[PDB]
Amino acid sequence: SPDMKLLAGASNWVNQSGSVAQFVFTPSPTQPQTYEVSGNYINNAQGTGCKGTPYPLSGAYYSGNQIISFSVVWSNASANCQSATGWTGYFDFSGSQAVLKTDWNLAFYSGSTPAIQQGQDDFMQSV
Amino acid sequence: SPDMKLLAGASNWVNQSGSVAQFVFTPSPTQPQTYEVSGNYINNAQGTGCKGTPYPLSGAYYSGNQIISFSVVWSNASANCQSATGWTGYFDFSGSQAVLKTDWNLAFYSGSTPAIQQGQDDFMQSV
Amino acid sequence: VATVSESLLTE
Amino acid sequence: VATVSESLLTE
Repeated sequence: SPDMKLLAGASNWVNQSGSVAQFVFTPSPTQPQTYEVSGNYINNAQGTGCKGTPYPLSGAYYSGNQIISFSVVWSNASANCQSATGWTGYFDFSGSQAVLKTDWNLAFYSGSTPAIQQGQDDFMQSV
Repeated sequence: SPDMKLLAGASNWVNQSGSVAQFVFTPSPTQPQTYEVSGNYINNAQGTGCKGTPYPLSGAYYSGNQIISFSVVWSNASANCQSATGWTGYFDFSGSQAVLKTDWNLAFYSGSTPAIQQGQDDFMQSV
Repeated sequence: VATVSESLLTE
Repeated sequence: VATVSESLLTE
């Protein structure tokens, strides 16, 4: 119900750093109420690499309670930051406008040492 | 280099609870050294729902330093647990055998309250 | 006829 | 000719 618009066409969602996730949803052929997530992510966070160009995203979405999980590998023709982020969370449709609330993990290397850093991103729709 | 075998065909990876991730990798058409991850996940953890049947997984993999991020929505024809998990981490090829080390987030509802729970899974290959 | 659980962790 | 950074957080 509350995701009727979300599931039609592409939409742009902007987080606190100004980065933009563009999502498209396609129904799963076998998983009830589930969708494949496609689209692109543009990182606009100052003080990072891989800024200002689209990176494909992919994941999965559950319509029954509007939960999502999606990932980006930070490699494209413009810039390679040799790392990957996974976001998992939920669309909160309870307020005056929708907010996508996520926790993320960033896997990366610092020298020869692997690391996984956690954080949180909240996105609001740009319409 | 160390993922030469991983990138050929399907492989099965088993975590500490006995759950099995089966991964297949397909090269990205645009992202250098990047692969789309497909396959299925079987949850065998006692004390959970959605056990013993395959759930599709999807994500992305970066070959330069063997980093991965993938997700599952816990809905299929057999069982629906109304939630989703995102794993992010890295294949550690430095030891005597490979270990996939991940952090995960599980988004779910408890009554009307959304939640995101964190944890960690280490997987070893079943060959 | 999928079996429904409240969440993955609550059967 | 992609620009390479050590990680996303280290330009």
